[PDB]
Amino acid sequence: EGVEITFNVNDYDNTLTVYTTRPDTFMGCTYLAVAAGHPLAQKAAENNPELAAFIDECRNTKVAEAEMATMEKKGVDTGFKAVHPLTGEEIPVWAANFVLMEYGTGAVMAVPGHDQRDYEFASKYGLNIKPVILAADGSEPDLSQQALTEKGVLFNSGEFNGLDHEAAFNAIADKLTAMGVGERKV
Ligand SMILES: CC[C@H](C)[C@H](N)C(=O)O
Repeated sequence: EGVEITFNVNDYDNTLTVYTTRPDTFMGCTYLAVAAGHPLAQKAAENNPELAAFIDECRNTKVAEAEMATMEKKGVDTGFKAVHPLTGEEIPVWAANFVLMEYGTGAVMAVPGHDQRDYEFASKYGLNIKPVILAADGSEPDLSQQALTEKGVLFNSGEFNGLDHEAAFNAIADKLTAMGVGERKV
């Protein structure tokens, strides 16, 4: 059980679509990461040589999902900005070597505040780390060294503040659904 979420991207004729099994974290999404072979990625490589080198480097490294906690994560700003449906604010789209096309939509929503891969990528590239889940003792999570991975009560998540994990999941899934931007998957 997960949700597909569809973002609008400024100066781009298509939409961006992500899949996540953690919609409860959605208010902590601070950027999007697309696979180097994603249509958005090449449309931006058109006016970007750095991206052209990266996409080529990537077309070489057949990265394996299972070898990923081992490989050096690498990525490049696509220049495109996506609009967070609930928040309305702008979030960078990056192209990353750890996102593949073969399985999924080829784009992931990232919450560095609460996914370890997301934290490590955002640390390296000075991307924003937003806390949205509270520590088990009900305090603010310590995000100075690593991501808080635990499931828990949302804060700093606007209307979804105070919901435990299973409530958050549904409340955010239902919102994005009713907004015609999200879709549950069995
Ligand atoms: C906290 C988990 C994060 C959001 C991860 N990128 C996912 O969407 O599965």
